[PDB]
Amino acid sequence: MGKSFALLVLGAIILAGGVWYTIEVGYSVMAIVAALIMAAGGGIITWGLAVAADVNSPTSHKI
Amino acid sequence: KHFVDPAWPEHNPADGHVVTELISKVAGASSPWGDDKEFPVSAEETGYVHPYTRINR
Amino acid sequence: VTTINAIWNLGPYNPSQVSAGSQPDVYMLWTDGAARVMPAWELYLGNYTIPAVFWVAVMLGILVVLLVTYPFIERKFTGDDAHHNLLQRPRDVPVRTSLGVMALVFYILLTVSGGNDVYAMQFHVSLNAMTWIGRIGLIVGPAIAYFITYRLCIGLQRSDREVLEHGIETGIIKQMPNGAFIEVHQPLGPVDDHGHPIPLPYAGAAVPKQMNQLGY
Amino acid sequence: SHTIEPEIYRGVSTLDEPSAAWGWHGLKRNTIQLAGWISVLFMLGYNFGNHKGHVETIWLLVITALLVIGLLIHLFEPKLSQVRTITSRNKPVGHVEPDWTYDQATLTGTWGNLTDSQLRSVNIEPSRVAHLRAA
Amino acid sequence: TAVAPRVDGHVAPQRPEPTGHARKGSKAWLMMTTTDHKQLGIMYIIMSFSFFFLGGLMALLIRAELFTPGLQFLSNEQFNQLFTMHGTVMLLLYGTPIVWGFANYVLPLQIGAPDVAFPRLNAFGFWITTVGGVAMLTGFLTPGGAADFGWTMYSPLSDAIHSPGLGSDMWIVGVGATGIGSVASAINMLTTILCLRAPGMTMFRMPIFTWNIFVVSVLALLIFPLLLAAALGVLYDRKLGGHLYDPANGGSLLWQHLFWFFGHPEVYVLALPFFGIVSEIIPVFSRKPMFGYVGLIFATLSIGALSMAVWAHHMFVTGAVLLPFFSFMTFLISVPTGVKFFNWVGTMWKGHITWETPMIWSVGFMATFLFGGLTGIMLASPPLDFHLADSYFLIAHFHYTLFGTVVFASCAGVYFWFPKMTGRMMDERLGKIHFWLTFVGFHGTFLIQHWVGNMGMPRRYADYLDSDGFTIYNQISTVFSFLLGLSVIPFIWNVFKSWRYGELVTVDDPWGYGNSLEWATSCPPPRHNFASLPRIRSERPAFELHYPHMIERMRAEAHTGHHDDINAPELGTAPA
Amino acid sequence: PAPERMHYIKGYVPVAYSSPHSSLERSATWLGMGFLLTALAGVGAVLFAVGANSVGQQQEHWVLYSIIGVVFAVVCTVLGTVLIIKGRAPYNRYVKETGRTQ
Amino acid sequence: MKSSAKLMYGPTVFMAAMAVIYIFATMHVSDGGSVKGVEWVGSVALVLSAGLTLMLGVYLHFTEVRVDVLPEDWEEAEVADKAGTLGFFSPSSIWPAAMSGAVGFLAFGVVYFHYWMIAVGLMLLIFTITKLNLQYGVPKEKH
Ligand code: HAS
Ligand code: HAS
Ligand SMILES: [Ca+2]
Ligand SMILES: [Cu+2]
Repeated sequence: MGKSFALLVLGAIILAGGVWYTIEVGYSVMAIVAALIMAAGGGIITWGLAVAADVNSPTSHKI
Repeated sequence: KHFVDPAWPEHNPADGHVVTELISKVAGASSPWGDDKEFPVSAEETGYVHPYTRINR
Repeated sequence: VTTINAIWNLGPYNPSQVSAGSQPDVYMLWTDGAARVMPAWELYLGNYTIPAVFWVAVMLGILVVLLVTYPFIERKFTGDDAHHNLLQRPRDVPVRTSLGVMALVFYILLTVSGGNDVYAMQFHVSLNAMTWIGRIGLIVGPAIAYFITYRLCIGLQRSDREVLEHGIETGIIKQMPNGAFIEVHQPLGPVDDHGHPIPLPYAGAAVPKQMNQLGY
Repeated sequence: SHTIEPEIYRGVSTLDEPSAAWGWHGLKRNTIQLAGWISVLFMLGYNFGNHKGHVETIWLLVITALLVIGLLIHLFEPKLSQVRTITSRNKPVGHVEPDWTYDQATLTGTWGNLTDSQLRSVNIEPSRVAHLRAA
Repeated sequence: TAVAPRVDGHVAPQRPEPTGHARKGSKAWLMMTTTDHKQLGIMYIIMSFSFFFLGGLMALLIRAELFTPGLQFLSNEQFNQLFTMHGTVMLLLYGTPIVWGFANYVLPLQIGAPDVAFPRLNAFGFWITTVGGVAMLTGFLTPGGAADFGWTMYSPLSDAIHSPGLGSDMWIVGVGATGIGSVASAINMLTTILCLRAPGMTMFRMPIFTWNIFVVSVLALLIFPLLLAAALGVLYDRKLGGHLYDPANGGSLLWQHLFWFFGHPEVYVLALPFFGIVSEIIPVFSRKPMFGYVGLIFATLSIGALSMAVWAHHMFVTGAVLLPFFSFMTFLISVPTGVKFFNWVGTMWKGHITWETPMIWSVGFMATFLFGGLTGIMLASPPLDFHLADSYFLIAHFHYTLFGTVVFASCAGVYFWFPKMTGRMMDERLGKIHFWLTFVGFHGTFLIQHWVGNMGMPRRYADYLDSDGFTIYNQISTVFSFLLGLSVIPFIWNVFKSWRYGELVTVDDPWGYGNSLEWATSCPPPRHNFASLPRIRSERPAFELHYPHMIERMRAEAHTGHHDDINAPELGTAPA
Repeated sequence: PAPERMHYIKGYVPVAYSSPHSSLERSATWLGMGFLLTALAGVGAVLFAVGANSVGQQQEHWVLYSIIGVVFAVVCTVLGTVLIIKGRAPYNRYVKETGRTQ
Repeated sequence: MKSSAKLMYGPTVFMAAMAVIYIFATMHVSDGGSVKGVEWVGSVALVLSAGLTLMLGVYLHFTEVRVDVLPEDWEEAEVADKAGTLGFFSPSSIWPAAMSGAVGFLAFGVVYFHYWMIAVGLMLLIFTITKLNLQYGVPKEKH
C-alpha cells in the first residue's frame, strides 16, 4: 500500500480542517475558500483509495 | 453525327454510358485526370524542369 | 462612387469643439494609437517636467530607426554580406518572415487602437477593454504571431520536401490484391529500381503540388 | 532506399528545419529570454498607472504568471523519461510482429498447424492444403 | 476459399512511427490543410475536450455561488449567463463534436475504407464547428455579456423586445454554425458507409458503433436543418421586425414545439454513439462476443424511429399538449433503450473479465446511466412531472444521464482507442485515479440534488432564502462539485505525458481480443489505414485473424438452440 | 446476376445474415417491422380509453376510442405479421432444401 | 446496398402512422390539460420527416435495382475482388478553412447587422466555395 495510507492520513487532516473553517466563516465569500480546502481533502482521500484500488490488481508491470 | 469530347472514354455501346446520375464504374469520385489514364509516367513526360540553383556564399 | 472627406459636414475649425470618432487618416492611425496605449508616465523634475507623450515620440522614433537599419542588423546576425541577385521565398527564411509578421501585428494593433472608439461603438466592446487590449496585446500578440508564423514557415518548407522526395500525390487511391490501399504518386525526377524516386535537391524554387499544375 | 544525410548551418540542423541553408533560421535562446523578460517587465510596469479598477490588475498578473512560468520552463528545459512498463497484452520492445493477413492468405506462419476440423471451419477442404503444408 | 502462394522475399510492411517523435513544423500547415479523416478526428476530440473544460468552469462558478444563501460574488444576470452558456457549450461544443470526432477517426477503420467519402467537406465541418464555438463565446466579450435565456431560448423571452443584447444574436449564429458542421459530418459518414465498405464487409458484419453512427447521422440530418430554420426565424424576427413568434400568434408554443422536435432527437444523437463505444469495449475485455447482435441493431433502429414521436414530453406542464399520446410514446422508447443493458449483461455473463481502464469506465457508465434512466421514466409520467418539471430533480436526471454517456463512455473511448490513435498506451494507475475521482465527485454532486429538487428547489435559481431549507444540500453538492472538477487534473496529465513518453505498442491489438477491424492494422494506422486486409466473415474479423483455433469453437457455441448443420452436406460445387 | 447458393463444404458453417435468401433484405420484412412497431399505439389507445373511463371521464367517446384502438392494433399486427412471413418465405424454403440453417 | 435501402421503410411507415394518429388525435380528443385543435407544428414536422426517410429509401432502392453484385455486398468475397482503382480523393485543401472564415465573417455581420459585413461575407463565401470547386482544374500557367 504505502503512500495510500499516507495520502489517507494527510487528506483527513485537510478535510477536517476545512470542516472546521466552513463553520467559522460562515456564509461570506471565504466560505467558498473553505469548500475548496474540503474538496482538496476529499480529493487526496480518493487519491489514496485509488492507489489502493490499483495495487489490489495491477494492470501493468514495472518492466 | 453528334459530338463527343476528345477526353471522353470509349466504351461498349451495349453497356449504356460511362457515367449516369444513378451509377458509375467506380466506388469513389472519378478522377479529374481521366480514369483511362494510368499513372505514374516518366518525369520526362511531365515537363517539369527541375531548376539548378546556386546562390553566392 | 464613394465619399472620402465630406468637409461640409464637419464645419469650420473652432478650438472649443470636438467630435467623438475624430481620428486621423489611416496611414497616421498608428501614431494616434501609440498616443492612446502609452500610460501616464510623466516626470516632474523640480521646476521642469517631461510629459508622458515624450515616450510616444521615443517609441515611434525607435520603430522608425529600426526600420531604416534592418539590412545592417541582418548582416550582423546572419553573418552574410554576399552579393545577391536571386530572391528568397519567404518560407525559406523563417526568422525574417516571423519578425516581419509580428511587426505587422504590432503595426495593425497600433492602427486598430488608434481607431478603437469607433471599434467599440460599432462592435460594442468596452473602450477601457480596448485600450487594455492595445497595451497587453502589443506584447503578447507579436509573440504569438512569431510562434505561429515560424511553425507555418517550417511546415510549408517540409511540404516541399515531401513532394521532392515522393512526388505529387495524384489523389488516386488504388487497392492491391493483398488488400493494401496505396495512393499513386507521380515522381518529378528519375526513379530507383524499386519504384521509389531518387529524391531531387531543393532548388529554392516552387515545387508543383497537384497534377493540374503539370497540365493533366 | 536512399536518403541524404543532414547538415548544420550556423547551429541549425537540416533535419529539424529543411531549408537551413537558404536563409536565417532559428534565432537563439538568450534572445528569446531577453525579449520575454523585457516584456515581463513592461507587463509589470502597466500596474503603475492612473487606473482605478483591478480587473485590469488580475489580467496583468495572470498573463505575467503565464509568461514567467513559460520562460522558466524554457530556461530550465524539463524532460521526462519514457515509461518502461508493460500493460495488458502488449509485448516488450524489440518483439517482431507477424503479418497475420499474409499468414491467413497462405495458411502459413501463425495460421500454420491447423487441424482438419479447423481447416473445414474456414471452408478449406483439407485435401487441397494437405498436399502443400504438413505433407 | 482460395489460398495464396508462399511468395518469396516476403517481409511484413513497415510500422508507422508513434507520437512524440515529431520535428518542428510537422503539423502546423498539415493541420491547416489536411483532409485526413484521422488527423481531423484527433483535432475534433482535442477541441471538444477544451470546450468541456470551459463549460465545466462555468458550472463550477455556478456551484460556488450556490454554496450559501446570499449573492457572494455573482449577480443575477451573470448567474443567468453562466447556466445558459454552460448548457450550450456542453451540449453543442463538447457533445456533438466529440461524437463526430470519434466517428471520423474509427469509422473508416471499422468498415475498411482508406478515406471518408468527401474529405474536404469533413475539413469544412471541423472548421465551421470551431467558428461556431468562437462566435458563441464571443458574447462574453461584450459589456452586457453572453446570452442569458437558458439553452432552450424560450420565447417571448428570446424576442428582441425582451432580450436585446448582442450576445443573444451571437448565441443563435453559434448554434447555427455548429449545426452546419454536424450536417456536413452526417453526410460524410452516411455516404462512407454506403459506398466504401471492404470486400465481405456486408451490412450485418459491421460493428455496432457503425450502426449507431448510421442511425444518428439520419437523425442529425432530420433535426439540424430544423433548428437552423427556427433560429434563423428568431433572428429574422429580432433584426427585421417580424412577428412569427409573437405571443398573440401562438409564438411561445410554436417555438417550444419546434425546439423540442429538434432537441430530444439531439439527446438521442448524443446517447447512441456512446452506447456503441461501450458495445465495442465490453466484449473485448470479457473475451466473449457481443450478445444479441441483430437484436441490438433492431433496438438501435427502433430508437431511431421512436425518437421523432416522443418530443413533447418536455411540454407537459404547458397545459397545451395531448398528455396520453406523448406519455405512452415515452414509455415505449424506454423499452429499446433498456434492452441494451440486458445485452451488455449477456455479453458479461460468465465471461473472463479483466479490469483495464476502459472496462472500468464502461461499467461505471452502466451503473451511472441506469439511475438516470430510472429517473427518466418518472418524468415520462405527467402526474409526477407536474411536480418534477423544472426542478433540481430534472437537473439530477439529465446530469446522471449525460455523464453516463457523453463523459464516462467518452473517457472509455479515449482510453480504449488511445493506443490505436497514437501508438502508445496510457498510465493505468493515473486512469484509475481519474475514474475514482470522477465517480466519487459525480455521485456526491448530483445524487443529493434529487432530494433538494423534490423538496421544492427550482432550476436556474441564482439565490435562495435560508428559510427554504435548501442550504445544507447545496453545500454538500458544491463540495463534491469541486472534487469532480479536480478529477480532470490527472486526466490532462495522463494524456500529455503518455502522448510523448508513454509505453510503446508493439502489437496490432494491445488489449489482445479486439473484435472490430481496427485491431487488424498497426498502431497507429498508416495514412490510408490498411497495409493489407483480412477475410471478413464474422462481425469480429480481427478476433478470427489472431485466434484461428477458436473459429471452430465459436461457430459451435454461437446459438443456444441445438443446431446441427455442422453435419450438413456440401453445397455448391467449385467457383468463387 | 450472382448464383442462388454459394460453395459450402461439409463442416463449414457461416455467419450468413446478408445472404441472398435472408429476409433481412427482402423489403417485406422491414415494412412488417414498421407495422408491428405501429400496432402498439392501438394498445396505447385502448388503455387510455379504459383508464379514462375507470375514473369517470371521456364519457362521450371512450367506446369509440376503444374500438379504433383495438381495430388499429389488430390490423397493424396482422398485416405486419403476414408481411414478416412473406419476407421469411425464401429462408424457410432454403432451410427445407438443405440441412443448413445458419 | 439492399439492406440499407430496405431498412428505411421501417421508420417511414412508423412516422407516417404517427403523423396521421397525432393529427386526428389532436383535433378530436379533449382532455383538461390542453385545448382541442390540430397542432400544426408536429403535423408538418412528422409528415416531412417521413418525407425525408421516404426520399432516401426510394432513391437508394431505385439505385440498388441496377447496381451489380458487389464484393462488399457478398458473403464470401475474396480480398482481391476490389483490386484496382477505388476512386479519387482530395489529398489536401486550404479552402475548407477559408470557407469557415467566410461564414464566420458573414455570421458576425448578421449579428451586428452591418450591411457591408453581410455583403463582404456573401462575396467571400461564393468566392471560397468557387475556389474549392475549381481546385483540381486550375490551368497550367502559359508563360
Ligand atoms: C443522453 C441524454 C438523455 C437521455 C438518453 C435521456 C433519456 C430519457 N429521458 Fe431525458 N427526460 C425525460 C425522460 C427520459 C426518458 C424516459 C429516457 C429514457 O431513455 C430512459 C430509458 C433508460 C433506462 C436506462 C430505463 C431503465 C432500464 C432498464 C434496463 C430496466 C427496464 C426498464 C423498465 C422496466 C422501464 C422502467 C420502469 C420502472 C418502473 C423503473 C423527460 C420526460 O419524460 C424529460 C422532460 C422532463 C421535464 O421537462 O422536466 C427529460 C429531460 C431531459 C433533458 C432536459 C434538458 C432541459 O433543460 O430541458 C435532457 C438533457 C435529457 C437527456 C437525456 N434523457 N432528458
Ligand atoms: C454533456 C452535458 C453536460 C455536462 C457534462 C455538464 C456538467 C456539469 N454540470 Fe451541467 N449544470 C450544473 C452542474 C454541472 C456540473 C457541476 C458539471 C460538472 O461536470 C462540472 C465539472 C467539470 C469540469 C470539466 C471542471 C473543470 C475544472 C477546471 C477547469 C478547474 C480545475 C482546477 C481547480 C478546481 C483548482 C485546483 C485546486 C487545487 C486545490 C489543486 C447545474 C447545477 O449544479 C446545472 C443547473 C444550474 C441551474 O441553476 O439550473 C447545470 C445545467 C446544465 C444544463 C441546463 C442549462 C440551462 O438550464 O440553461 C445542461 C444542458 C447541462 C449540461 C451538462 N452539464 N448542465
Ligand atoms: Ca451564494
Ligand atoms: Cu425528451
